[PDB]
Order: sequence, then structure tokens, then C-alpha cells
Amino acid sequence: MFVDQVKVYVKGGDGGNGMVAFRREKYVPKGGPAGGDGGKGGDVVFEVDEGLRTLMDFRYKKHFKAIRGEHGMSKNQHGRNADDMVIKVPPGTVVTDDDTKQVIADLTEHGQRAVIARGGRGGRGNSRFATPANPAPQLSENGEPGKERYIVLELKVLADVGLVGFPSVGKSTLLSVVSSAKPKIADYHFTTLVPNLGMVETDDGRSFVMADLPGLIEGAHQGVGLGHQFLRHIERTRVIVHVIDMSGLEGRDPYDDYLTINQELSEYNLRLTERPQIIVANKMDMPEAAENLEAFKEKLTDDYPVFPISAVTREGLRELLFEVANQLENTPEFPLYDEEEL
Ligand SMILES: [Mg+2]
Ligand SMILES: [Mg+2]
Repeated sequence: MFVDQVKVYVKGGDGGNGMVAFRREKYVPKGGPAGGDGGKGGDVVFEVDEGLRTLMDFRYKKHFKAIRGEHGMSKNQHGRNADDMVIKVPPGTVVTDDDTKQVIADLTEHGQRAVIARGGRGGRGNSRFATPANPAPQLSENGEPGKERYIVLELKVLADVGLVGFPSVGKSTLLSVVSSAKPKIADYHFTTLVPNLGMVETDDGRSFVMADLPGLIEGAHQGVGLGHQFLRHIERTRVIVHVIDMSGLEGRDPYDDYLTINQELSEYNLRLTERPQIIVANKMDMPEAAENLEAFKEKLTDDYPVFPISAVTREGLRELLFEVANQLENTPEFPLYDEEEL
């Protein structure tokens, strides 16, 4: 029900211009065409790479231009075909022309690639235009221009990390601070459920989709067959970032809230207790918060890494997102049933 969309400009290589030359040896004479042909320009090619999860790259650079083919040379030596510009895109990416509004490619398998903007053919040299009434032609072909087109990339968005914890703890303000961008809804204006999810971006290029688990879970409990959708979506979210409070404007006992939340999770019987977790001790800027984490760290018996941060900032969360990313690359999906049907 959520999809990311980005428009960019792609252009294939123009392709080398043919040459105009002649064999000029010290044979007391001169003549005979020798201009080599041009090489084809390169293609802008999209390739699927499961390692990717968001179209966040196409946001910092929306201009992809392939290299031009090689120009023809004398000695009838032709130019080689320029290498293509391969651009890695997430699985399930649909590419359409922002004009002919057509589907250029529907990339879905890893390694699956498609020609997005093809490069022009190389221009033929003079050696090609020689006829009996033109033994020494001065005609040459310039390279065929690489096609340029404005495209839009569409992607079906599915959460990767889930946010749990008491309300007002920060799950919302947090998911918002790191939320470099939010998806669009394609079922808009009815159930208006709209779980709270967003695409965050680390500082090393990596990126992923984060959401507030409760919202997803509550949608997986709707009737008239509307839960299945959210069930699948939950199998997708592989990491859990637990946010506890270390102060308590009206709350008390940190390790307590940790127990309360982790229990509910296991009660939904969805395997949310198997999913890796990353505790986030927030509100660390408070007095009591200093020693609370001291005790909390002790009582904690799990292997889950604790990331304490003060003032939810886009920078002070640098080391957090990083872990989320690393963990995310070492954790498998959580399907309810395996491939044991036979
Ligand atoms: Mg960065
Ligand atoms: Mg249902």
C-alpha cells in the first residue's frame, strides 16, 4: 500500500564520429580512404541488487549520462564500443517514461537488468562512402545521439525495522527525525489506517525503511481479509529498535518498561521475540537518567546492544542507525511458515 517514486534524467552515450583519412605512404603517391568508424555510445542500464531497499540514491543524483563511444581513427582502425553505465536499483522497481508513460522495465530479480537509455550507433568513416565516381571520399558520419529520456522509478515499500516501546517515549519523534522521507499511499482516503513508516538513511550510504510496529501489528488484526497484507509486511520487518525511557516524567523503573513491552510482543505470537533488538535509552539529558542506565545495563541479560543518546538529533543518532544497518544485513526475514509444503 506504500510506494516510493523518484524522477531522473538518463542519457545514453552519443557514440563516436567516423574519421576522414587517407593512406599516405612514402610511395611517391597519395590516396585511398582510411578513416575508421566510430564506436557505439554506452547504454544507461538498470540492474537489480537485493542488497538495496530504498530509492534514496536517486535522490542525491538525478542525472545519469553514459560515456560516448570511441571516435574513428586513421589506418582504417575503428573505435570500440563504450562501456555501459550500470545503475543498481532495489528489487521490484518499475521504470516508466515520464512522457510516453510507458513501462521501460519491471525489474524484480537479482541480477536482472534492463536497457533504460540506449547509446547511439557509431558513425561510419570515409572508407565506407567510396564509390567508382568518388575514390577519395571526404564524407563521414557523426555519431548517432544517445537517447535521452525523463523517467520515474516506482518501488513497493515494506518496513525493515520496527519501533516498539511505551507511547510518548520517542518512537514517533525519533522515527521522524531520521525519517529522511515518507512513502505515498495507494488506497488513500478510506480505512485511512496509514501505519507510521519512513525511509531513514545512515551516514555511509546505506538505507532502510523504518516503522512503528504497533501500527503494523494492529492492521494485521483487521477482518474481512485485510490482515494478511500486514502479516506479510511484518515478516519483512527484520530488526526491532526498542526505545525505553531513563528518566520518567511520570514513569518509573527502566528495566520494567523493557519487560512490559517485550512481553506483549511475544503474546501476539508473531515471532517478534526472535527478531534482533537494539535498545535505545533516550531522555539521557535528565539527571536521574545518568544512574538509571547504570542499573538498567545490569538487570539486562539479553545480548541486545544498548544505544543511549541525548536530545534526539539527526547527528546524535549516527552510531545508532549504523548498528540498525549492520544488524539488518545479518538478520533473515521472519515468515510465519517455511517452504514445507510437499
Ligand atoms: Mg551521510
Ligand atoms: Mg483478515
